[PDB]
Amino acid sequence: TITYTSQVANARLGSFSRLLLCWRGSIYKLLYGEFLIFLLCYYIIRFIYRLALTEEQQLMFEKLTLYCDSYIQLIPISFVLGFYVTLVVTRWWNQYENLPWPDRLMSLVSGFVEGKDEQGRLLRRTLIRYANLGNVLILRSVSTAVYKRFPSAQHLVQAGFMTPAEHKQLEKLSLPHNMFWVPWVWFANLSMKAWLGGRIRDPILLQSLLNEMNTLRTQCGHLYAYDWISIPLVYTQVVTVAVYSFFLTCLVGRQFLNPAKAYPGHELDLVVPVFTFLQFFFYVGWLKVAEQLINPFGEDDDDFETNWIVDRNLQVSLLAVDEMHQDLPRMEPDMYWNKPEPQPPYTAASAQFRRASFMGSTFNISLNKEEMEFQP
Amino acid sequence: TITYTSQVANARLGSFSRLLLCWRGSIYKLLYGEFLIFLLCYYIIRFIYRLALTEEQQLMFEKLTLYCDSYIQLIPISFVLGFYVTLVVTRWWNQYENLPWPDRLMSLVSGFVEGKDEQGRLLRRTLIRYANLGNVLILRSVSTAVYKRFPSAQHLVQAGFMTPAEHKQLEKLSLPHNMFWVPWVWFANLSMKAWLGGRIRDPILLQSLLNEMNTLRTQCGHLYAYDWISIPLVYTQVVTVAVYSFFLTCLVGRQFLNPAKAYPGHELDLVVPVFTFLQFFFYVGWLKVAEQLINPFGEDDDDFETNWIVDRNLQVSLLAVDEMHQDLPRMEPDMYWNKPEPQPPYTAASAQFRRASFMGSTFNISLNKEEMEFQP
Amino acid sequence: TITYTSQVANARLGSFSRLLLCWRGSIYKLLYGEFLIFLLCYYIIRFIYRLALTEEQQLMFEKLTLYCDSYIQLIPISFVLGFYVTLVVTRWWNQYENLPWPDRLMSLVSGFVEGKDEQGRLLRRTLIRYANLGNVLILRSVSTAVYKRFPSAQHLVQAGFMTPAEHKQLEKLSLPHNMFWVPWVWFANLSMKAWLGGRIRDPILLQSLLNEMNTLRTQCGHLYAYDWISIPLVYTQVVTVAVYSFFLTCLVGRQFLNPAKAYPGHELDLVVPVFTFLQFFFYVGWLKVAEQLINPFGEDDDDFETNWIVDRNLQVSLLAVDEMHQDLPRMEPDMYWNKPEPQPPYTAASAQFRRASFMGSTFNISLNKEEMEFQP
Amino acid sequence: TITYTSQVANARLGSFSRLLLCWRGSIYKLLYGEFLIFLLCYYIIRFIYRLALTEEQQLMFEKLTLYCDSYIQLIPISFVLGFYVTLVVTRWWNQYENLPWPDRLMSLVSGFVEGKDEQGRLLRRTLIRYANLGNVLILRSVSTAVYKRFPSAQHLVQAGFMTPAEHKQLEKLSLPHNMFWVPWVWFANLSMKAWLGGRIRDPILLQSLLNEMNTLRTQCGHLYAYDWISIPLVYTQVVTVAVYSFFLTCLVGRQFLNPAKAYPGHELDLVVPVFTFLQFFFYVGWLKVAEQLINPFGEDDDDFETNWIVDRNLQVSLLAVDEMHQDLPRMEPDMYWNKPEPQPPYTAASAQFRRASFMGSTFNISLNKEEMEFQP
Amino acid sequence: TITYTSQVANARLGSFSRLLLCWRGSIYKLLYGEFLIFLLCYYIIRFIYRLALTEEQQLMFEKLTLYCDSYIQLIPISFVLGFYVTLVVTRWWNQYENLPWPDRLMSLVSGFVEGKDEQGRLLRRTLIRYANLGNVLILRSVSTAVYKRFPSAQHLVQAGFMTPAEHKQLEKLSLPHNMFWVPWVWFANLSMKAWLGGRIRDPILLQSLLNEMNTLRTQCGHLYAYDWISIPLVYTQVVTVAVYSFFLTCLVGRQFLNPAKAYPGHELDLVVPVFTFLQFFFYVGWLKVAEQLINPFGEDDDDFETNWIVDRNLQVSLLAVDEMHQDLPRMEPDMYWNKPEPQPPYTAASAQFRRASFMGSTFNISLNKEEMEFQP
Ligand SMILES: [Ca+2]
Ligand SMILES: [Ca+2]
Ligand SMILES: [Ca+2]
Ligand SMILES: [Ca+2]
Ligand SMILES: [Ca+2]
Ligand SMILES: [Cl-]
Repeated sequence: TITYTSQVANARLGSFSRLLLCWRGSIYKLLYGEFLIFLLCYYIIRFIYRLALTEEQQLMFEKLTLYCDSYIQLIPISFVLGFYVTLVVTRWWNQYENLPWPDRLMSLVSGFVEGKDEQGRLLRRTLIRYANLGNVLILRSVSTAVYKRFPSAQHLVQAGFMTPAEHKQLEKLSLPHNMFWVPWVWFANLSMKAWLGGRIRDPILLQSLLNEMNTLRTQCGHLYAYDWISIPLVYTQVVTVAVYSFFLTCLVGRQFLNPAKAYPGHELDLVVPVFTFLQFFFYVGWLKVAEQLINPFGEDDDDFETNWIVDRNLQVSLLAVDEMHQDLPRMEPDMYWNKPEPQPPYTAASAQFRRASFMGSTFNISLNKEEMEFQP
Repeated sequence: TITYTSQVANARLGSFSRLLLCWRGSIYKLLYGEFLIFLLCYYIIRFIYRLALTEEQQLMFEKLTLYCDSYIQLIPISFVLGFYVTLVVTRWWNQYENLPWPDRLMSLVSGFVEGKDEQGRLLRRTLIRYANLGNVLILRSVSTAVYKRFPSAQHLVQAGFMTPAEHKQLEKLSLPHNMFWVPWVWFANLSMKAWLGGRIRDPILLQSLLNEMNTLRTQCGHLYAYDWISIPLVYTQVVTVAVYSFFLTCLVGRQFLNPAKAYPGHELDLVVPVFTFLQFFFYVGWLKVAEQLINPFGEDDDDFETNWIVDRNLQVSLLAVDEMHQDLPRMEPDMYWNKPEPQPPYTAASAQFRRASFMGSTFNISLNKEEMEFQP
Repeated sequence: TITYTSQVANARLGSFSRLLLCWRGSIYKLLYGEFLIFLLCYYIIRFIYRLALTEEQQLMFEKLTLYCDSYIQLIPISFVLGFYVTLVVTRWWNQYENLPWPDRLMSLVSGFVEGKDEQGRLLRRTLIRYANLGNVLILRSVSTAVYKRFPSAQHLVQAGFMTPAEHKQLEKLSLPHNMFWVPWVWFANLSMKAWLGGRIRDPILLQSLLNEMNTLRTQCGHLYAYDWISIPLVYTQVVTVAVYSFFLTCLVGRQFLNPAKAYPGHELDLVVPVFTFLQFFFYVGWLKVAEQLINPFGEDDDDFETNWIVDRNLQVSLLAVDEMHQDLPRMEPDMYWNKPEPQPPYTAASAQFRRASFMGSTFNISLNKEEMEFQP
Repeated sequence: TITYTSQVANARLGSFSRLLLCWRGSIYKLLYGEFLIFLLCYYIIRFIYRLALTEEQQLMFEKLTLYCDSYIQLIPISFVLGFYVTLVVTRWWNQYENLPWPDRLMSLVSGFVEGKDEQGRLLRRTLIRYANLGNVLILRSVSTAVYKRFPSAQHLVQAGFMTPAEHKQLEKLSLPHNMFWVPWVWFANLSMKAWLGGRIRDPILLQSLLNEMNTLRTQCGHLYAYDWISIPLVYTQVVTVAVYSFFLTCLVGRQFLNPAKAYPGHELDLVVPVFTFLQFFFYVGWLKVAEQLINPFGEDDDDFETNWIVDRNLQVSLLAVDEMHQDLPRMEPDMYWNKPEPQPPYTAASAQFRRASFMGSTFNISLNKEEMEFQP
Repeated sequence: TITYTSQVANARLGSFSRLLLCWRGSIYKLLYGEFLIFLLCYYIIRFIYRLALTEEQQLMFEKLTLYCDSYIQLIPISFVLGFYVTLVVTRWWNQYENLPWPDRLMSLVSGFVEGKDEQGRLLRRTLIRYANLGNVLILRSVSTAVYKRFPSAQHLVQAGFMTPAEHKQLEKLSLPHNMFWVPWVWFANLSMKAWLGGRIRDPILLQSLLNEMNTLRTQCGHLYAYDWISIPLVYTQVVTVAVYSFFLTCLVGRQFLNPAKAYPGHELDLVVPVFTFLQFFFYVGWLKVAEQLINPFGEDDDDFETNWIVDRNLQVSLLAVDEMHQDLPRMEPDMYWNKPEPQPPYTAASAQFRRASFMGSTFNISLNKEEMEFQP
């Protein structure tokens, strides 16, 4: 993930211009190799046409170049790229929205599962660990970085996400499909045991716990679905064919013909086809947006930081359910204890942001005394 | 389903280029027959024009060819294809999202329905079997592969999805519509019996069970709706007419006229209309995306693997509710039992993915001492 | 509703081509009258130009024809049609999604409302009948077919949807607005009475019943809203003006001028403007998609089968709550009672659909022994 | 709101054509003034060019006219209008979806709050009145028609929406922001009092009441947000600039030059630029769609009928909670009491809508005896 | 936020025209600097071409100018701008929808947490303060204005949002990530303590409180996600490159060549390229829409008023939970106590908005006596 949110907080002069001076996650980094290949092919064709071809061969090549330049169209490519990239971006954000966060679940586990003794600690930690284990089980299934961190279940054991007993239990239950769903059954059964054992005081709290857990399960299932059901290969091939056919045609139709022939539009022979290179940057970068985002769990610069998410979730959830259980700051009257209309101060840098309340769009409507009188 | 997610994890050089070397689920496989027909017709027209037609007939055909090539437009076809294919893809993903998964339901059934005896096993298995039976009842209604697996209800009995008693009960209830809804009524009544019989301890657990079951019912109803309410036939015919009229026009307007006439744009007579073939690939593949996805429960390469889903759901749900009921791994203190800030290790291949936390876009804003002072 | 889902299960050769041989719900049926009018006007103009007009008049008409043919543009029409038809289709599917189904409600009513005696039967049947009565009350408000079936409330009484006592009660409550909401208040009060009377055992079951009922109410309210708040008339008039202005212009700009004048592009005088007719089919059918779908509760071929839905809902709901109440198939051990890994068989026609499980996109990643070692 | 749903029930001959004969909410009513201004300016320019300008001045004006007519483009205007109007229409429907309806809430209040005495009546009426008061408080904040009906809180008191005691309480709580949220706090506290006082029998019923109330609060907050957060002014100005620049250019580039000069495309001097007027109608009406819908709570013909909604909600909710409380029609066996397969009759006008059930797209698949045999 | 809702209530003559006379949040304010730079560069190029260049150099520059003007295309730029700006606007509204409001939570806290003594006041105030503290913690993480108001946690203490004890507790829990989640764990634990202490009477009320709190947590997490996961930098760079390449090309291709050469389209040498400036305004303002909205928590005119939201939320929530707890207006019979059909009056200015109820689109259908007869 490349974050530039702070750089575009305000619409300043050349706001998006400055973003052109970035390398990581940039268009240049993504398409420099393709551009080099295209440039080499273009100039190889130029040299062949200029030197190797004879007079009649050169005339044939010139006729071909005019014919090609006539057959270059940018409407269909723009249409297909726009629609396909819109789909890819929508799926990319949907895949982010299905990354599980244990925050709701950990708050419920910390509040509801009672006991400051070693049994209560163990129970809360085990429940939140089951949540985290399901999450990383799915993430290592779908993310190459997480997989490289945990290439086997024994790596999960060594990293503390799973205990040896849990690993043995998983081995016992082995089915010929992904076992990422098992920690949810474990969580449900352990929560039921906690309720029956008196650690959870009321069944409605148990229902809340299991509802949050099931929300996490639905998110992980959506992650699995996105990993499994790719965008149809035919659509991807169609957009790829459109782009690459356009630029294969450009390789010939954008050659600088010999000026002496004085063909229409070829009067001046510049060596560098600047507009064709700009079109390459535009269209191939538009395609590279999809190429990077189509699988957001790879290792691109703009792909999600799954390993950081795993680490943060583990730390935060364990802290929330273990150290923060029934550990509250002292409850004392606040600064506005007897202030009916609290007005927190503003700093010098923020005083300009003090605003009057918006009362509605009808507030300033003006009516006469006659207009405002109720009729019978 | 053709999965190429691992191949597009990163935006590598020619990432989408390599996908052009795939056959299953490919554009080539989908439109090779249509392309062969188009090619044969094009060259039949070419031979007729070149040999059969007389001088005046050839001049008439040339005038017709110019007139046709003038009347070929790619804006409306791109518009209609983009919108129609977007609709088809949206419905395709919506239909995936309505495939029922018993995972939430099976976790609840495993946790809440109590008893390790043969009655508890039977009750849990029967409930989850009712869920699975409703699912396959709808799937065999909407999926041709599942139907070919279970062409009759007796096949469901032979496959273990339904018992003979359940088959007799279904026959007793026969109405002149699809009976996929019956297992939900059965599930509700059996859950109520379990609660009244003491197997379910609290009515809120019963409400959770029935909420998950009703979610599954809503998904199955959406599957039925998508199977029943097709995209309006008029829209499909409109897009088909657009595409096929375009290429019928191309059959004449893209013929290579005799060079001796030296018509504008026909100076060089290549035999193969390469750009017209590229346009065929592009547009007809764009249409074939919709043709494949319009009914995602057929037998195309990219259609959903419904039979695998049925098998996996049966296995996983039965295991979850029967063997995993109150069968938990030993609960022991974890590796970070007294570690306030757990830091799971990284491998050599994944050390590069260790990241500092993103603290927010306002973290690095700089303010002077005067700026940060509160004003009265 | 015209269902062709089975015909497009697979992307076969000419899959959408075969759909051009359909009449019901087809483009031909929808626009043949408009096409006949357009054809008659076109040829009337042709005959007037060819016979009535004098030499100078013919020259003026030819200049007008060139001027018109120059002023024909297909970009704005495609834009507006695409956006407007997308909106219409979105609203069409939203209106389908708000058709109420009593399946969740009937399952809850069958399970929760207890008693096999005549009072329990009457209570369950009355509750589900209130649901069905609200549904048909709204449907006859919004659907012309349902209205033609039930043109008055006395027709509802004669058809069994409402009792004479309910009709009298509705008459007593008459307000100067649609009374489709009354059965929901009746349902709520009757459910409360059932709970207070001991027929519903716990208030959480009552909350479930009323939640499902309120979901149905929200759907019916959305149906009312779609019936009431039409797509803004100005937008519809704008799209209509675009289409009809385009083809009014075509009536003159697409006339076949006299060849002897040898105008550019008019060298050959074919009598039938085939491309203009194809454009008519395309654009007017695109508009007819919206014309058919703008009100999906009319009597078009592709409009919803509301009467069938009403009948099916009544039959299914009454059967579910009355005959299926606490009437379960015998609960016996299933075929996989002691089979840890059930494998339901495949038929000969379906053996090809047996698939190996997809384990995730990271499954086949390869790492060396050094790469997989945890670092300190 | 202009409702034409009944007029477009079926896709009849010239279905959208007849809608061109409507005045209220029409394109003509919306843009006749702008069209008159444009027409006057166009013909003023025509007269100036024809009479005032000298020969050299006329030649300069002709060169300018050709230059302008060359610089008129309809692609960007169509793009921006389509996207902007799509956004406006989406927000318009979202704003409708956030209009609060007390139907779910009034059903719950009627059912759950017990007591046929004057205290129960007062409690139910007060709760539903708090709901209605919150609704109109927000509506008069955002709707000009409702504001004109209730230009002050004393008008709310005189109209019966608020009591003098409630007005005094609101005055006591006055904060420098919109107070539309207060009735929700009142409702919550009154419901809690009713539960503690025994009028609400179980806390789960209280939770249902407050959930429905909070749904209404969320809708009212969304109404406030839409009133407050306008579509960014820059976007609106951009689309306005596009449209008006297009037609300012047309004012000169669409002038009829003197035929004697025989400029290309100006051979015939018709006085009325019919196509330019059609383009004006199309594009300016497309913009007027957004102009009307951008604030749907104004007083346009197609703006929402907020006053009717307020009146209907008050009447219906008071009737539902007061007169309909525990007032049910007599519960008697229905017409299909012992009819396992009820078949409500059809009228002569509706017999054509009797349909056979759709059994699924796989129903008619045919398989041989060999194909249907299970394999081991 | 620039609100112009009241100005566009009705579609009046020149409704959007008047919005062109606005400065704050306007296109002019956003792009005047870029326009000045573009104008200066354009006229520098003009002067160089007119004075510095020699005859042959001027001819070369003229050929270059024709070549450039030929290579200027507005289809791809419009496509990419439309799609990208649509994405930006969608994310902008989504980010507004995730701004937390404590209204549902404060109503629940006021109702459910009992006790008019100093302990009950303290408990309610502390809970709602935890909600507000979580909100501002996230807002100061994502909003530059809020950060400038609270550049440190000690500023939060000085402003009354946090107590010194809470600050010490936060310091104790410090992890190397954003700690905005801590107040939710605090809230959950304090609510559990209140329930165990008898201040919350039933666990279902506790479940309601925690559900509302968790909704707020989900909103704050979405705010964090939008702050962290920027729109992919490659997409932004692509759109920026498209726009700036277009106008860099215009800098040369839109120069006014010397009339004496009488080049096609350059007959008249006006000094000001008015259409190019209009295109600049259009396209660069379209881009500036995204530039302003890409981060809606900056300090642009149209960015959200986060500081006002924070202040209003604090004031309203404290008032709701402290002063409004069990403080209700006197409950007395309303004005329509015995009025079965209440009709609140209309004013003279609003009498025109009195409407008859819409009874449904099928109300006015006419049928004969034969048509309405049920058939057997
Ligand atoms: Ca990636
Ligand atoms: Ca398919
Ligand atoms: Ca219809
Ligand atoms: Ca309006
Ligand atoms: Ca901003
Ligand atoms: Cl609940």
